[PDB]
Amino acid sequence: ITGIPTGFTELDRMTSGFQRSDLIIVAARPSVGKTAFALNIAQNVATKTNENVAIFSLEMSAQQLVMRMLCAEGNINAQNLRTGKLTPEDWGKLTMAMGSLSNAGIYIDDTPSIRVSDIRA
Amino acid sequence: QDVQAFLKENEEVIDQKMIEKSLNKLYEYIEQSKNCSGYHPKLVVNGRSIDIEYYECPVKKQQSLMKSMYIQQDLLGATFQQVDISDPSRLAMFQHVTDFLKSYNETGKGKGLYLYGKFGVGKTFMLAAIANELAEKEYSSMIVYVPEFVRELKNSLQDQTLEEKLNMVKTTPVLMLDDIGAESTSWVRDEVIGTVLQHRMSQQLPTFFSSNFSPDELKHHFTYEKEEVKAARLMERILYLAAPIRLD
Amino acid sequence: QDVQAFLKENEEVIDQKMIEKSLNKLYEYIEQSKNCSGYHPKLVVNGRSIDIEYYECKKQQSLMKSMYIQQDLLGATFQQVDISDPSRLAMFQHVTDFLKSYNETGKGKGLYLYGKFGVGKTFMLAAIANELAEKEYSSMIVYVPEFVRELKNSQTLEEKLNMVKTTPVLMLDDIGAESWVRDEVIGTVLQHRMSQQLPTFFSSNFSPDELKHHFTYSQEVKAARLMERILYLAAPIRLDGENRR
Repeated sequence: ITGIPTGFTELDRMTSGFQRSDLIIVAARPSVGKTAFALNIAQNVATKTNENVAIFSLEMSAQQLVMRMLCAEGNINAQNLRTGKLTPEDWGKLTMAMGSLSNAGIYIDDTPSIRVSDIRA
Repeated sequence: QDVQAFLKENEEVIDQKMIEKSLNKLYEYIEQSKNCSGYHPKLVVNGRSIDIEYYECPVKKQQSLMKSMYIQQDLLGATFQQVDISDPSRLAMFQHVTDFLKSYNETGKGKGLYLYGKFGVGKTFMLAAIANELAEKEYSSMIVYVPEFVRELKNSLQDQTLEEKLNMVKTTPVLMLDDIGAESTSWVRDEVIGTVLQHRMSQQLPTFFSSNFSPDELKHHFTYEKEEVKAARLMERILYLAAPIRLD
Repeated sequence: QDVQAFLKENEEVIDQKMIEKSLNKLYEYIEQSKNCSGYHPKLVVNGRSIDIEYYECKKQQSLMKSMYIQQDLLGATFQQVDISDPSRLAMFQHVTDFLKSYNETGKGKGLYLYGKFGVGKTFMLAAIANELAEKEYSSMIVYVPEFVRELKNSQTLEEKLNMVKTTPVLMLDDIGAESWVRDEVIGTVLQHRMSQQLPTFFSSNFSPDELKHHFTYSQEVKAARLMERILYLAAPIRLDGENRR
């Protein structure tokens, strides 16, 4: 870190930050790890390390990814979520997974396959 | 001859139709032997469901040993010479009684039984049979009544109140659990009467386990993905303290 | 300082280069909170790399744990127990003689408590549970029947096969109880530490000539991959003494 927090002590030391002036890129094998990759870099660099993120979703839109991310800063998603309702003691660390992403500035684009025009507008 | 009487007795309460919904029940009812004369089965309406409660037989040195809570002492009295065996598999039990006391000491371990049927197939005379002989000696098989036990074992796990009557479902050399499936917070599954299954195969004990119905099909009952390949393993957590036998 | 402790703990397993490779880990280990205000960090050797696992938080209980049994009847120890016959004439000789030869990585051979109930399989490990207790090491009393019932049937999974393998003193209960499917739980435990080495612990009711009528058939020459790791870590020993049930 030199340096704005990248997210990990494994990732801040090597990247020295973060810095101002950087166009990064990340690619994986067939769904083998490129999405949640960023869904947890800038989000933990939006709820843990300072940066009001204008995020922009693609094939998987935002009114779907919140069912796939409320379970990071509140310990959930193995009880299970894609099965239904939860128990009144499991109604626990959701209200702090509901207090660590709500008092914050995360500003996404739900719009899928639109070119750079509308976005850089 | 009894259903007619009950029907008109509570016909103001007993909503109609349903016959086709409870078809399986009514058909299983007529298909089995059924019948009976320490207690007798009677129907009771509890909310939106009809249950089966036992009332002591109006016809009313082991009961200082044979004292069971949440059920009465008029209806605990059946032996093994009190024997007029009519139906099958009530016969296939003449080596699961006499040889279910000769090596059921203190921490003896293995496999008891899983009694079932419907809602009154001479179950309270076999959970009153096999056991007596164990306690005829200084051996083990505690009687307990779950559908009555739990009714406040949600709201009595408190200030020593029942707190102190409720660690002995874990430590008596043996203990039985009755007609669960009657009602049911889901904590009692793993806090009150699901705390009977881990502390009894960790030190291992020769405990009896009964029910209204059977372990191989009690694996898919309560779904009023989750408890299907997840409701089976409590009938598995059950399956190891005992070895199942028929009650036709 | 933590690195020093871990190094000598698993010396037999760890190599000098392993230390420099896992430097970051061992340094991060010592730099963080060694104590806690619910778990504590401990070093574990996983293959060629050393990791940091968290174990749940006189001194005799806190530095002692147990996996899948009740802590009611484990109040056992060495020395003072009324010794019976050749059942215990040579039982408190290899758990007190070696309270400083449980060597971290310098082959400190183990025991195998078999035989018959109420006398010896798990209380001779409850004996260490309150004896190897004052010095500050944990000693987890793992129970077998209670493990593979949530592990014969399937919350997370590949998690508790490693803090069962990253702490200096252990105690297993009942081997052979209840090719096969009891695969990634107990079978692997025996193969590993020919290149790591510490004090190994297993126990049952069945001796080395009886452990194998229950770990289930395959019909083969495909099951003795873990049984020349008992014949070279103790002796064919049982226990026939006094009932404590």
